[PDB]
Amino acid sequence: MKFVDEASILVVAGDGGNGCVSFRREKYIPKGGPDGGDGGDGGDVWMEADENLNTLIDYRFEKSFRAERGQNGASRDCTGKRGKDVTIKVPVGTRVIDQGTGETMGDMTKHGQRLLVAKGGWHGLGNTRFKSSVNRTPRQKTNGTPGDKRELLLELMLLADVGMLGMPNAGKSTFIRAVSAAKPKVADYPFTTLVPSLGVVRMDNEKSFVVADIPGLIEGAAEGAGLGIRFLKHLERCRVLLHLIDIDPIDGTDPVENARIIISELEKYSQDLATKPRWLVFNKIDLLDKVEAEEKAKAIAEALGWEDKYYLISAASGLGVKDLCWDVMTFIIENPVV
Amino acid sequence: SRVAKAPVVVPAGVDVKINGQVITIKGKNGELTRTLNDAVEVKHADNTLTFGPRDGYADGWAQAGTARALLNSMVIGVTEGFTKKLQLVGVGYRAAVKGNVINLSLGFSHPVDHQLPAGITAECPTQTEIVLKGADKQVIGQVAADLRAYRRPEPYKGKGVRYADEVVRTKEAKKK
Amino acid sequence: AKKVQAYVKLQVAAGMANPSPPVGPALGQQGVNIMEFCKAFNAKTDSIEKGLPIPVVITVYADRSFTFVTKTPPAAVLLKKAAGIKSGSGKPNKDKVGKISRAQLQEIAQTKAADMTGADIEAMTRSIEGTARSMGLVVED
Amino acid sequence: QGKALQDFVIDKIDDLKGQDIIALDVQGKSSITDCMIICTGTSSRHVMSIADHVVQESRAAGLLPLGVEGENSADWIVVDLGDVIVHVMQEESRRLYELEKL
RNA sequence: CAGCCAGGAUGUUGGCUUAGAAGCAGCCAUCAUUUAAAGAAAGCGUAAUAGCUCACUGGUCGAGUCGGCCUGCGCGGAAGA
Repeated sequence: MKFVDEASILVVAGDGGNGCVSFRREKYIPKGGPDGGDGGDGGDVWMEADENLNTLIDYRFEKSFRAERGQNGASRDCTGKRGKDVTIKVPVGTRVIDQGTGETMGDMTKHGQRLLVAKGGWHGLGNTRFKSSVNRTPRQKTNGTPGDKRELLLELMLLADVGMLGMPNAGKSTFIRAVSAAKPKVADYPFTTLVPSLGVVRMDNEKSFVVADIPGLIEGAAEGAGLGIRFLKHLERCRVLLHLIDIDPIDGTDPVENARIIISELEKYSQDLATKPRWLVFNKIDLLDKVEAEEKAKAIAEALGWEDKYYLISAASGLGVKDLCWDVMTFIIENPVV
Repeated sequence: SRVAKAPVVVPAGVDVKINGQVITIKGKNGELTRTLNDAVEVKHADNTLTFGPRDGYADGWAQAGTARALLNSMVIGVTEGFTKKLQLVGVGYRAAVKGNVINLSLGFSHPVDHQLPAGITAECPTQTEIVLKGADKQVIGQVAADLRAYRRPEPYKGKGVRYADEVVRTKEAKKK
Repeated sequence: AKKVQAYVKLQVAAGMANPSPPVGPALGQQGVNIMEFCKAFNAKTDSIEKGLPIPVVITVYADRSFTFVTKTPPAAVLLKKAAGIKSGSGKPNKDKVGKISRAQLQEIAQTKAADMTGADIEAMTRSIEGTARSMGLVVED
Repeated sequence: QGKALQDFVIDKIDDLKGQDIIALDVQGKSSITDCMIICTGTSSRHVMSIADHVVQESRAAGLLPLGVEGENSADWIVVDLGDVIVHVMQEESRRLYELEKL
């Protein structure tokens, strides 16, 4: 229902504590043992996953995260305290990119598992750790090593198994207004969609059908009324993808003859994501003849070159939506990762 | 200061009785009295009411100008009264008035009964509206505030009890 | 031009066929039909010429149909099909982008049926050029 | 109130797809309960959800449940109706425990 | 001076190296036709039509009012066993 923002974070790993140089000559004897032992290991920045959050708005406001430095050594061999581990809570479905080696180090897929993105420092050593008889005056110290200086670029993808790509306001948001709980703003005025939204369908226990809807765009890398292309990166991870084309629009572009462009638009990103399999479904049939649409759907599907099993569903009134309800499960449960 | 320089006009049939620093404003629609701050001089002229400061007081005109403001508000209460409108917005929010008690079902685990003062009454034109009626602005303002404090309007959907003139801005936090 | 109820006007052209990408169904949703764009709107525009955009008010109170009257088309399009270049600025004010003539836009600006402010001819002569020579043109009036 | 409650249990347990229902009589072997009902749920959420139904129906039947065990783990969930104890739990763990021999 | 009742318009969705930008971080001249005045422009801000306010002007009660400098004495800054 609300906006989405993605940004990059600057995180610094805490450097280890510094060794202390001091001596133990308390009251009467000037010549006594040294004081000052270990320092303190620097803090470790962890990557905490929360299913309670979905956005990264809280990252541009505070961009620098400072892990606490290891406490320095003190007298009477009082070793320093280890730096506390600051944990950054991130919505599930984030990628990590490092400046320089700009690759993906980890994928946020399972909630409640922690990742280490900044190795802490190492504590220093005081004079007590270095006390000797060769020097006869132990006063040397070792500084703490600097922490792992890594900069993270965060890319977000929402947790959804079924995607939604199609023509502007062609029924993508109307399909969400089905038995799915989520109900975005849906009508027949222009595009009407400014927020990616996902809903669920409850069929039986321990059966998930999370489906997400994202804003679509027309004529490839072009925008109609202010909507950018950044809504696409929420896609391109879902395990199953479906596609719909509006039929007989009042003022829209001609039939699927134009949708041949859409394939190029999907190929436009980098590689069409290795040509992921597509499923075609129709929408807005109740305004035409069902008996006539049967020949229409068969002819229009063979027109583009798609010789697979398509779906003819009028989701505006929720008619014939059940056939798509069960066949998607057979694709999901029977085809796990291998 | 100069506000007190302009006398306040009182209608016909209302009697003003002054016994020093206490003023009596008996009227058609109320029975109330209020006392001054000992720093204001009041005179009973023709059908107006003038005010002035007192010698030896540093505040002087500042307190005198307040006398016109409060006493003017007392004129409307004893003649037509002051009306305040409260509306309840949201599902499951029901309001009703039983005698001198308003029963509020504000989504709590128990119902809320508010004891209004002697000279304040409420009516229920509909189930989601409370019409506060009174003759003194001070008492009617607080009882509306006391009623508003139970279910202070949250700033995201406007849900709660709100004033008629008051508008509550809605903002989005944790954008998705 | 009376009061509230949201007078609106959206257009890209009147010669073409109500495009979806640029404006779409935003030409009326609170009592304005989308199929009536070629029923009564195309009653006097289709008989003269189809080459210019046209604003129009809606002015519907509670009726199913509309009861508005068309008016003049904008003068911001006369500089493209009747005065010169189509694309336009480029670099708006790094040089002398365009060219105009005093005799230009004299009879073209007088083809308006009835939308004036004052009946003086001299006063309205330089009213249109206010829209002009803001494009990066040169005036030789 | 002997025979009535299990019939009040068997009818409600079958309404939400309670498969492989067995009516047992542990009178004499155990001195803690009168009888127990054993049943299988298809999924963990199925066991968790059906646990709410029996508690809500029991609370609408006047009697107050004496205890529940389902907490962040749906493999084994049980509720109490006083004399009668029902065992809504997963098939996979049912083979590990005893059946019809307690 | 500040209050209160109004206008707050016409080219004008100003076109545009504008993906849209109708007043808004890009773009420009910054003019100009009717009036008592009202800005291609002040903002809260929608996905754009937007919803409303303000700048300037009219009327109303009527005599002080507007915002800058220097200086004495005053407040916060000023929490420990």
